[PDB]
Amino acid sequence: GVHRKPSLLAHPGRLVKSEETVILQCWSDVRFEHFLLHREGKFKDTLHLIGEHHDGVSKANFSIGPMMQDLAGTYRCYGSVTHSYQLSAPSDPLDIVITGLYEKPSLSAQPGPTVLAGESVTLSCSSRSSYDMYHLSREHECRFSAGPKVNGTFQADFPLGPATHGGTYRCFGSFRDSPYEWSNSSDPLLVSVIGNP
Amino acid sequence: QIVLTQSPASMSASLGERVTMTCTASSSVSSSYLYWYQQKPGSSPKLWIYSTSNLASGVPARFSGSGSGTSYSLTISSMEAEDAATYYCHQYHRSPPTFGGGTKLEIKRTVAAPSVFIFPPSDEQLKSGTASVVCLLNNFYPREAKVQWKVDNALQSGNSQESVTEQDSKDSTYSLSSTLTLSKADYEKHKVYACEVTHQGLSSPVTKSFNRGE
Amino acid sequence: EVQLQQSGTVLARPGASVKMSCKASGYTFTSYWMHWMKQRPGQGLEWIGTIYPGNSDTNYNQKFKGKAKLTAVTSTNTAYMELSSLTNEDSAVYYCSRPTTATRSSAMDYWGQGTSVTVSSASTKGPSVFPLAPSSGGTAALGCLVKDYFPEPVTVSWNSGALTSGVHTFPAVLQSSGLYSLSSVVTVPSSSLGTQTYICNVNHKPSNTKVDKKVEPKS
Ligand SMILES: *[C@@H]1O[C@H](CO)[C@@H](O)[C@H](O)[C@H]1NC(C)=O
Ligand SMILES: *[C@@H]1O[C@H](CO)[C@@H](O)[C@H](O)[C@H]1NC(C)=O
Ligand SMILES: *[C@@H]1O[C@H](CO)[C@@H](O)[C@H](O)[C@H]1NC(C)=O
Repeated sequence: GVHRKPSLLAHPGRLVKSEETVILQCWSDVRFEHFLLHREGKFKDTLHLIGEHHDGVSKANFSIGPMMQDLAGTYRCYGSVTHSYQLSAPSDPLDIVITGLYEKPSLSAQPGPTVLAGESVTLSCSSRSSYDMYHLSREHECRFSAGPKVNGTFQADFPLGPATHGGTYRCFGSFRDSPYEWSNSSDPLLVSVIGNP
Repeated sequence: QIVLTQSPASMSASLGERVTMTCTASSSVSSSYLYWYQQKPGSSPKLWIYSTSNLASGVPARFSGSGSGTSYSLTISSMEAEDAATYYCHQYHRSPPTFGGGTKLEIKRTVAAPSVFIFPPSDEQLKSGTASVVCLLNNFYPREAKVQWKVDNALQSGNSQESVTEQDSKDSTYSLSSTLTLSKADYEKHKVYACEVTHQGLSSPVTKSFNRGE
Repeated sequence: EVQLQQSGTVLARPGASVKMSCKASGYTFTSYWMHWMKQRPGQGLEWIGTIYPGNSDTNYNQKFKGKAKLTAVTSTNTAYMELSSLTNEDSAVYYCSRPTTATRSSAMDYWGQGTSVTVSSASTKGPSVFPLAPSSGGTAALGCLVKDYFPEPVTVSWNSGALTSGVHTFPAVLQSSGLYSLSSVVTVPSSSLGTQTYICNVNHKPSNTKVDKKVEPKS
C-alpha cells in the first residue's frame, strides 16, 4: 500500500532568526530514495532532495534559509522509494517560525524575580506595540494580549504557579494575521526560587 | 493568498427590489475578520459591514451581512437610489489582507432608445492635420450598445474610441461617445461618413450620416 | 473627528521615484497602525503594507516588497509611502487607512481621500478645444471636443456655469500619443440656436490653460 511516515526534526530548533538558516532533517528506516518537504502557509512550496543511506537509515537535510517570512509555516515531509513518485504517509507537522521582525517586548516578574518557595510568581509580558498575543518560553505557552493599558501597553500575564522551580524565560510577541512571524525576543529573565528560612 | 471572488461582477435592480451579492474565499476565513466596503466613484471606500454581520455606523438597516467559512453575502431588503455603488469584500484573517473584485450595483429602469447624433470635424481641426468625427448616443438604457463607423459604406476598425458615462442622477440612463480619428488627407479622400447604432428600443439599426462638403 | 489627509495628485516619469504623504488628525497617531492600498482604475484594492508609527515597524505584502517604502514622522503625525522603479503599471490611486482598534486586523474604519499618481513619459500639454456643430425641429445636440491634453484633470462648463441641464461630459480616453481626450455635449432646444450664444469653458490647471470656445451652427 503506502509506506510509513518519515520523521521530521528541525536543527537547531523550531524558532529561526531572520536571515539565518535551519536544517530540517527527514529520516526513516524505509529505504526512501527521494524526500519531499512541503510547507503550508503564505507561500506554499515543495522541495525535493535525494536521500543518503547510512547504517540502514535513509535521510536528507533540507536547508531552509536565509529565513524570510515566506519560508515560515507548517512543514511536512514525504518519502518515496520510486520516481516517476509514490509518496508515503506525511510526517508529523513542524511549525517553523521566523523571529526578530518587530520590537522586543518587556518581560517582568511579579512580585519579583526571586521569591521564597510557595510564593506565587507571575510573568508579565508587555509592549507599547499592539501585539495580539505573547509567547513564553523556558529553555511554549501562548496567551492573548489585553487592550490598551498603562502607557498604552498591550500585555499578557503568565502565572507560573506554586512549584515552578524557576528558570530562564524569554517572551515573544505576535499578530494573529501572521501566526508564524514573531518579534525580537525579550531580554532573558532569570526566575529564582529559594527555600524559606 | 486568500483569494476573494465576488459574484456577480455587475448587477442591476429596480427601486424597492431585494439585492444580494456573494463573496467566495479560496480558503476558510474567520467571520470576525471579513468586512464589506461601499465605494462610489471619486470617493474613498467606506466601511459598511464589519465582522460578517455587524453594520457600521451610518449604514441603513435594509443592509445585512451573513456567511461563514468560505461563503459570505451582503443583502439589501429594498433597493434605494443611494445604494447604487460598488461593494467590496475584504478578509484580514491571514496576511496579506485581500479584497474582492467588487460587485457594481446599478439602478434598473425601463428600456430607453438612444438619440443618435453625428458631428463632423471642425474647420480649425482640419487645418492641423487630424480629423475627429464624433458620434453621440444620448440617454439610452440598458448600457449594452454597439457603434459601427462606415466611411463610404466601409466598416472601419482601429480608428474608433468609445466613452460611456455613468448612470444619470435623474434619468438613470447612459450616454456614449464614439470618436473616429483620421488623417486630414485621409478625411478629404472619402465622401460620406455614417454612424450606425444598434440597441434595444431601436426597431432597426439607426444610421446618422453626413457628406464631407456641406 | 478622525481625518486622514493625503497628498495631492502627482505626475512621475518611468524609472523615477515618487513619495506621497498621509497626515492624521483626531487621534493619538502613535497608538494605531496605518495601512496603504493600491487601486488601479476599474479593479479591486491591493494591500501594499502596514506600519506602526510608534515603532516605525513594518510589514509588507511580498508583492510590493521592493516596490514600496513605508516611513513615519511622529512630530508631524504623518505617514509616507515611497514607490521606486516606477512603471506604467504603478499608475493608480493609493489610499491610507486606519483600523477601528489598535489591532491591525480590525476593520479599516477611517480612510484617506486617496492620492492619484500618473506615471507617463507624456508631455504636460494644454488641450485643443474644437467645436461640435449643432448641424441641422426638436432638440439639437451641441458640444466641445477637448483633445490632446496631459495630465488628466480637465474641467468643462457651459455659459460660465449657467447651463446645467442636458450636459454630458464624457470620461477622458487615453490616446496612443499618451495624451487625453474627452468631449462635453449638451442638448438644447433648436429654437434657441439663433437666440442664444452657447459657449464652453475648458480649464486645464496643470498647463495653466483656460479656453472659452463659442459653439455655433455653422458649415
Ligand atoms: C544532517 O546534519 C547532521 C548534523 O550536521 C549530520 O550529522 C548528518 O550527517 C546530516 N545528514 C545528511 C548529510 O544526510
Ligand atoms: C532586533 O534586534 C536586533 C539586535 O538586537 C536589532 O538590531 C534590530 O533592530 C531589532 N529589530 C527590531 C524590529 O526591533
Ligand atoms: C510608563 O512610561 C514611563 C516613561 O517612559 C516609565 O517611566 C514608566 O515606568 C512606565 N510605566 C509603566 C510601563 O507602567
